Amino acid sequence: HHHHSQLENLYFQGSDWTSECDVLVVGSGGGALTGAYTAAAQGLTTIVLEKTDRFGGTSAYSGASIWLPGTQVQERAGLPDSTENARTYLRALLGDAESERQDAYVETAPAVVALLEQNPNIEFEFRAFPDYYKAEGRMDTGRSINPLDLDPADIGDLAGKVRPELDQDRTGQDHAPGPMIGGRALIGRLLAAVQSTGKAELRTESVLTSLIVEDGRVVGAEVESGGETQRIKANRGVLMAAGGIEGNAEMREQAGTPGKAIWSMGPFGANTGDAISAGIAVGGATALLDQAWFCPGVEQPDGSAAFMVGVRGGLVVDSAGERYLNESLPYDQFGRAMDAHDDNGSAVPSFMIFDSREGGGLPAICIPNTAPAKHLEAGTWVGADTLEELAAKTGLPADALRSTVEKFNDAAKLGVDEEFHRGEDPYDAFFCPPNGGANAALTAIENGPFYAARIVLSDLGTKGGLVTDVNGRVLRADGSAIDGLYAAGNTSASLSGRFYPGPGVPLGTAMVFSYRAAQDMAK
Ligand SMILES: Cc1cc2nc3c(=O)[nH]c(=O)nc-3n(C[C@H](O)[C@H](O)[C@H](O)COP(=O)(O)OP(=O)(O)OC[C@H]3O[C@@H](n4cnc5c(N)ncnc54)[C@H](O)[C@@H]3O)c2cc1C
Ligand SMILES: CC(=O)OCC(=O)[C@@]1(O)[C@H](C)C[C@@H]2[C@@H]3CCC4=CC(=O)CC[C@]4(C)[C@@]34O[C@H]4C[C@@]21C
Repeated sequence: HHHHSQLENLYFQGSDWTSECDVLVVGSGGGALTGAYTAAAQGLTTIVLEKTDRFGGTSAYSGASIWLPGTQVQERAGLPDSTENARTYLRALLGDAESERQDAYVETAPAVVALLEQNPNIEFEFRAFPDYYKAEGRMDTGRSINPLDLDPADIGDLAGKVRPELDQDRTGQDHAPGPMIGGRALIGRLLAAVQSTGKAELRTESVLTSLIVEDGRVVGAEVESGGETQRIKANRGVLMAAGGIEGNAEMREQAGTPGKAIWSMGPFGANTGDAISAGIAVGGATALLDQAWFCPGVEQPDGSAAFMVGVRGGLVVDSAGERYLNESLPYDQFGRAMDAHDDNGSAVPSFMIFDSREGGGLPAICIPNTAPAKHLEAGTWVGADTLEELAAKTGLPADALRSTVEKFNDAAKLGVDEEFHRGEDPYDAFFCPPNGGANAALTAIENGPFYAARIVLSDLGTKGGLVTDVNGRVLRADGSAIDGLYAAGNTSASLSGRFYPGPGVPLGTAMVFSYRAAQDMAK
């Protein structure tokens, strides 16, 4: 499959519609299902198309922190926050560029949440996770909401259809004993809500192939399910929330997107730009394709990565064995700083230096979390009883590494990182449990043996794609809208530009613009 557009007159030379619906939704992420619910709940027949054999995609893998501020959820917690406070934070970071979509995101949040919580399968709650930048309107505790843990039993036959967490999915496993949490809860509840409307069809192994145009309006889509080809009519429109280009190496090389497909934490084979491609075909503009939701990734034996989040020890060096960033930085800034510092391989990979403080464990949350033994067997990590020998085994300058570590250890005993101010932020301190020092983020690495872990530039999906308006309408280069086509999530170029403002902005933008697209289609 390439994603070439059909004219209906052309297809009318032999074929005819194999199905029909008011709202066709391509994908089954947070956005897709939120747009599907918005449409089905108010009477529009909806068909949801999931390419793989599991609903949720990267949204299922997520922790389902959602940046929808100023809502009834934050009020129940008595949060010192408001729609206007949130608007200020976004303006202070992104500027006036895309200010209309900024306004729409922050202004629509409450309505999205009111509608979804109204369903008996959906309820959210505030959970503390700090916003990620020092700027007016920042929330040091955060303002993001999560779905409640869900007993799989409460959604029947939909639980087995939800994509399992990364610690199970990249190892041929299903959901474990632990109840549906984070992204698994988000998708389980939204599938249940969407089903409960009695106006929606949920399909797996149904792949978008081409949009169908008639007189320059999108009227439906070519789909591939069970060997054969289907032509699905869409009376009001098609919503494309099938993710980004994260799994398509060629589209990334072309755009100049840093990182690699094999490093992305998107489900292997799922998000390959199918929708973005299909949208360009029918005349859609694109932006920001070189941009991603970046994160450090712990390189794996199989050459893929694990999301490294909530760092609470060690330090990181370039190929010169010298710290170049605040290891406790939020993951998108961490990653962008690796990219900036890279002189043809000096920083990608970087090397995370740690000791036996965590009995051989890397002092951070790795998702998924491979056993140290497997890393050491494979040579992604390296271990030694001395820094001299560790530098030998890793090809790091031994004089430099040893200076870097003596200097870091000095700052740990002092309590301040003169070079990179590590631990001096509410995010940095959020993951650090108090030790016996003056700074919980700085812990001396003098306990043997010492380990070196290769860190690459991973991602949580791309954020470049089709240009959209405040209603998720796909636009041509001239600014005109392509009637019948709407895009959201990572299929749509982020209003957030080169910024990850705080936890849940991906799912948050996805859910608001998916919702707004349905509202537009309701007309
Ligand atoms: C471990 C982890 C934690 C994260 N935590 C959070 C968090 O807490 N909060 C947050 O906001 N973000 C978080 N993120 C990021 C977030 O998961 C993604 O950026 C977001 O879910 C992207 O949603 P999407 O709709 O763009 O993609 P997805 O959720 O992946 O949805 C895309 C779906 O479309 C399907 N699809 C693709 N092509 C086609 C086609 N042609 N036809 C039909 N279907 C197709 C795919 O199979 C997939 O099922 C996290 C990421 C990871 C890896
Ligand atoms: C799972 C459990 O029992 O507790 C462990 C945890 O806290 C998690 O693993 C949860 C699965 C969600 C949580 C957070 C939620 C907020 C968030 C939103 C984003 O968009 C990016 C990802 C983060 C920063 C998140 O770090 C991931 C993963 C952790 C740390």
